[PDB]
Amino acid sequence: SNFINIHVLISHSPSCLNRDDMNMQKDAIFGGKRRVRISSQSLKRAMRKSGYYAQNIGESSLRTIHLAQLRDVLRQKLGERFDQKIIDKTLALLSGKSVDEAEKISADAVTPWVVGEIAWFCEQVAKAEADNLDDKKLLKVLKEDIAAIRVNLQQGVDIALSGRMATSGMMTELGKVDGAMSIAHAITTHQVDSDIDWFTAVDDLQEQGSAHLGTQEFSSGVFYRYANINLAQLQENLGGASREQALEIATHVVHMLATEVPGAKQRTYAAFNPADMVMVNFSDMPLSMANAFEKAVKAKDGFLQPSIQAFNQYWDRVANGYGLNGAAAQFSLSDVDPITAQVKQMPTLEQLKSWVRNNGEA
Amino acid sequence: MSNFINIHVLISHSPSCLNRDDMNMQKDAIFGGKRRVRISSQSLKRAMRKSGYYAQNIGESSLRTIHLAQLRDVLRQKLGERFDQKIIDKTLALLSGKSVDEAEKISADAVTPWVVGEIAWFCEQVAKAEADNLDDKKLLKVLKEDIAAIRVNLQQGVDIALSGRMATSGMMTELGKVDGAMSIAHAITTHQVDSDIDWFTAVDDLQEQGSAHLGTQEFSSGVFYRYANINLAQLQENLGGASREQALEIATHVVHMLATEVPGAKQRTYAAFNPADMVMVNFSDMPLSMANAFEKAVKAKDGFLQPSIQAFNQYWDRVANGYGLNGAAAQFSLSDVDPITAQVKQMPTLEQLKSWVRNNGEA
Amino acid sequence: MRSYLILRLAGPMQAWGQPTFEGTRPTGRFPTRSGLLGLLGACLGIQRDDTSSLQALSESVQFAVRCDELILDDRRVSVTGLRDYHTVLGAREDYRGLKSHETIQTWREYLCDASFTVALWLTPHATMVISELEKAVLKPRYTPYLGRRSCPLTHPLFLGTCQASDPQKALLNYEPVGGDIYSEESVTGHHLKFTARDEPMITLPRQFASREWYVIKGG
Amino acid sequence: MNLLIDNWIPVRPRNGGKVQIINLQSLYCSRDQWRLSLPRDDMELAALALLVCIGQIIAPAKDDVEFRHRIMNPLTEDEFQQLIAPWIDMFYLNHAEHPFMQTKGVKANDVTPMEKLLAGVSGATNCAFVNQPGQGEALCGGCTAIALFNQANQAPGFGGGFKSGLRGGTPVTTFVRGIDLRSTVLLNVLTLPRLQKQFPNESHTENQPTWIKPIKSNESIPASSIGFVRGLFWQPAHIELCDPIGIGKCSCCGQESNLRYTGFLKEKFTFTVNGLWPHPHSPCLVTVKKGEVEEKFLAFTTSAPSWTQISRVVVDKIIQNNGNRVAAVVNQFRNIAPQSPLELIMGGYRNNQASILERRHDVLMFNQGWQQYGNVINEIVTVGLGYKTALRKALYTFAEGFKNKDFKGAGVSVHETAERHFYRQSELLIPDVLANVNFSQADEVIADLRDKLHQLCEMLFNQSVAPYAHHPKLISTLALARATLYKHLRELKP
Ligand SMILES: [Zn+2]
Repeated sequence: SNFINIHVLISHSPSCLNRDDMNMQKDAIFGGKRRVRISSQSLKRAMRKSGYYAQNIGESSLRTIHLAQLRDVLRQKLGERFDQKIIDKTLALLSGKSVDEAEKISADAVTPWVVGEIAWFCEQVAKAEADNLDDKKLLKVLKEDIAAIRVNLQQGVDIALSGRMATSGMMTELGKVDGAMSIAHAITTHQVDSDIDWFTAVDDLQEQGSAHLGTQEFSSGVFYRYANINLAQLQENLGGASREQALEIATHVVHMLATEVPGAKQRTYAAFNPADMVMVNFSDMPLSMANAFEKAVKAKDGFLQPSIQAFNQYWDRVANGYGLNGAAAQFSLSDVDPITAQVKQMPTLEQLKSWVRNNGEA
Repeated sequence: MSNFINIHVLISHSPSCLNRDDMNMQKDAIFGGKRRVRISSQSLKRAMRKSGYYAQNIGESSLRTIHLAQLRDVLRQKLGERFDQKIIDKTLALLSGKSVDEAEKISADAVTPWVVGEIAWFCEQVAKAEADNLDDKKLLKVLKEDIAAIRVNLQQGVDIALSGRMATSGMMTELGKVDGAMSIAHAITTHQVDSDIDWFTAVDDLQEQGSAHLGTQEFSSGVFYRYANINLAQLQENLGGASREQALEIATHVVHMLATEVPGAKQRTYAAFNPADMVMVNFSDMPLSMANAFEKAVKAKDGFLQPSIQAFNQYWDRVANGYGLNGAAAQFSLSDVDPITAQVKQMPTLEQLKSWVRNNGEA
Repeated sequence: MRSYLILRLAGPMQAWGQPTFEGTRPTGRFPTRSGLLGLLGACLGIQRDDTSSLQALSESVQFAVRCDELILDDRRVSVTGLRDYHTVLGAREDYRGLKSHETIQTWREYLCDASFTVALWLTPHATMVISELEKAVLKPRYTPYLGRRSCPLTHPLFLGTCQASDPQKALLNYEPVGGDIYSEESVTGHHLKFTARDEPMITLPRQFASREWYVIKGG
Repeated sequence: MNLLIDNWIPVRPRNGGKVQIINLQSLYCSRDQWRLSLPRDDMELAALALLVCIGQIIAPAKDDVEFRHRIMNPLTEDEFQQLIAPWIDMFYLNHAEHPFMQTKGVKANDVTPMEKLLAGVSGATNCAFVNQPGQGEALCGGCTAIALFNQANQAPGFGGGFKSGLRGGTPVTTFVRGIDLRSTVLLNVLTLPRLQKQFPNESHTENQPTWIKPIKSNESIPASSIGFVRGLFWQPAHIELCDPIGIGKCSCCGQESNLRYTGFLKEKFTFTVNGLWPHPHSPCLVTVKKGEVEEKFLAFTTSAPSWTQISRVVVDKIIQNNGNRVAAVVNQFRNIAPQSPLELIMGGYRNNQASILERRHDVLMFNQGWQQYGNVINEIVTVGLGYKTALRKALYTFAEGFKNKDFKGAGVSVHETAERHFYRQSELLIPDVLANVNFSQADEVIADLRDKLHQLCEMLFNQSVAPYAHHPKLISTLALARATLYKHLRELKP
């Protein structure tokens, strides 16, 4: 199926992984009950800026888009709008190597935002040939733009998976790169009792002494992270692109969701906790399992176990009713298991990632 | 796995009050839907900085204050035989942003950690203004280039290299920003606690024995779980590109302090001077806290200690196997136990554990 | 006897646009036409560049939205708003260069706990059939959200298909009855209008034009 | 193109329509109902403000009967041509000597894009990140006239050595609305006797526009010296429109135009006006201190809902020793049509130094009887605000604590996030009823309103306090906080 669904249950020790403009924990009302929230942007930044991301995605083999490979295709997709000479000029200004010189490796498909940007460049060099400013004169005024696209042509997977970088030299409407993974707001499965740390600041030269007072809200809790991956869009933005590679990226996303945590007040509260549960399932449509905790989970022996239980019990009755189909696998650290099979039980996270990498086949 | 070093400590305390509220109540925090007694991480940090062990093995701690009117006198006393008072005044004035008036009391924006070494260094660097006069902003731009040279002087700090500092005013806002390098959590009990209350009186030798209204002091015993984490690379950077081995030595000092040091709150009257019953250290590519081992509040079988150790070991096994972590992992325990599994090497003494750390987990 | 496609929008948080050129980005109590058109557009795989398919989709279909109040443990849970303090580091100073600000701030209102049942039908000038829309919302090509990518679904889009004369009569067949309805088709005995600037000016990106809902109130 | 004789007005038919471009003639003399059509509400409001200004400049009504007649029945082309003829030479966008709201002879080292005139698009740092680009690329003559007037009146720019006026920064406009654009413009025109009354012509008053007769630099202009013509079309911007370009799509209008503008030239011009000039389009507030009297025009200051402003918008208070004064247009309308329900459109910006934080364009419905029984309206407003302040005070007390008997406070700011909830739930209750009450006999509606707001305050209080109500330290405080809450809530009942 086209969509990959990632569901994570992770418990956090007393901390404050996300603040508002008034130094208070971000929250969200769910089921009429207040839940502590970790914004999706915080999670997605925590992933995108992580070292694992930089290793497996920042330095992927498919990060570099060679324009010389896209010679023919760009000529037939923009042949309706521009002349061939203009296109060749643009590629010669961007690469910047003129010769053709067929690489003996001419691509079949092209990434959309690429044709979107180089089309803009074609327009610019067209009106530049009409004015007419010579190649050097115009290359002087297009320096920032040319460099701007040159750095983007070396970060294919990053843009394809996370989107453009909030300050990429993109202009055209096609330059607005979304996806390919969608990260949801992480909310607590339960109603949270927020604590207020009441601290002071000791002056070593007047320890008598007038104390510098302060407060800071913190709370522990079991969070439910959800994310999804659009494989078709990931293949299109790397176009490319074989499905297996997209799966290989999806594994990285799974791992990052299972491990990465925002760095807010981690120097003083240190909530470096790993995910206690993570399930992956393929589907024709993305679905969050948030309504499993629509009715606020109440603690029997902690919040974690009844959260796992609530999740599984929800998946049992709800899964088949909705269009979930198959296939699904779950990696957890504690029984019970969902009574329903067709959800393979994985002992380790690496086995789960390997399961994802093989398109969910056993 | 060898950038982050993770320190886990299980330590049981006899009846005490190691950290108080604004109503003089025991600091607490709710974990797993159960109340846990809490010790502030700031409290642990300061307890370390002002400890005798720190003074013996690491050096002098930073001096945190807002009173620049006293600080100028201190700096004039400790640096007067090396520099001129005007130069010192201009130095402190440049760093803080305030002006040294020779007045009685002038304050800074907030509490600031000052180390006398880097201040002396700044006196040497501002003595270059006695040379061919550079504008103060010029000198600033010069100092901006080599920050490492400033961080070398932070080896007389370390607690700043470990816990970091933030400046709002002066030249320190652009030169003194230290980020890393030690992440420590609030010590919480592994179990649910119902705090007891000491109902005390005060006998008046000129009136008593007579009637009196009583006072209250909330106290409790409990098995606390301390967690710390050191980013070695960030520490090396914070010390001006110091060697890794040095950072590991400092790390071992941190281990020892986290295992032995107890905040001095209410110790004259309650005296909970208890050593740690377990200290595990493991190297990893990514920080890892074992707090979720007590997400389900441990229940007492033969005390809270043994089931705490047991729960810790079980959860460590589960996480380690589940996420395929491979240390570099060593555990030190006082009690006889059934812990496992290879290769989380068992160390009979604490010093052998520290030695195991100094040799980068290979020992 | 029109054919109706019945969808459900059921995220834990939702966001539906309102007129804004500032950082504060507000929402309404129910989905907007631009929102639903962007939704179906996403499902069908319509890119932002081709004005053709956008125009065709917009002219082709019409909507009716019912607000489903939540009931759990025989208790009513009314809808509520959120104000997310949402910052950006390294945001665009200019549209062309690579120069950036250290930090910019935006405020984004969200909608919890909201659920909606939406019935859509074909216009007479239709360029497609309801079957294509069904097949599209059953197997989308782009990720569907409501209406920010941060907000996922907890119930599948496709709820059902029906035959009916009125959109109200079409909505009555499905379980959460009694909610207010905002449609683009009028029903007898119902008067009130509701003005909103939610019809996307497709020829000119990215701005909107004024339109009005017909309001139906049940019980 | 000229504003009076040429087609610049963008409209669409009431029931259903494709947008068309109209001249003021066809709008004035035609039976068919037109409605404004622009992608931006503030630009529609600005447009309608311009139309009201020009309409008041050309055709002040002799009496109330002529007024009503003009509303229901249009004019003939010859009467129109007769009335506009003395003004035709004043409204040329591009002119030799006196252009429309511009200034020949501007010196600037660079050209400013049209984005600066479009309010909101390029005002702040986040704008570049969150907004669509190229909206100021090319603009029609019409929407540039509209942009210019809007910048002169309701926009806050440009800061620096630039001044706004005459009302001030971000004034709020209040216009009576009708079934049709024509009827709306005419409804907001001041009849000749009332026009003469509000603007005593006495005088030493110059009555020529800023472009006909220019302003002198650093001049001290007494408010009363300004003509009702000079005041309405007052522009302190001191800018010129750069030369136009050819035929193409307009970036903001979306329509095709024969001429488009791609930039303008600006330059600093500073002066001071001594006093308050009575603008008919906006309400003003009278404050006493205490001692000296200060009158200043209504401007949005907070994110609070529009109903909170209602009492200031449709209720005159002359209880100085701190009254407030409704706009002249509304004051006229209540006299001309006492039996009619009101549909008031009001708009404005919120400002931080030539950047927009918020834009509001609301349309408020009042039922028949709003002219009389103003105290009912004022009562509803004060009730809502009263419950608001009750909740906020209670939560603030829960936050800071009570020092005297050593009650510790929470240390968190919950009042601000709860006030937003209260406001969100209040927008559903107060405007809705206020639109549909029989003011003569509807105090029981105010009573059920009190009940609903009371329950709302209880619920929101308990909800906001809930996550912190597990520590006795804070429970002891919330006892007293709740006590004060019920004290205030008790004080809200009649
Ligand atoms: Zn236009």
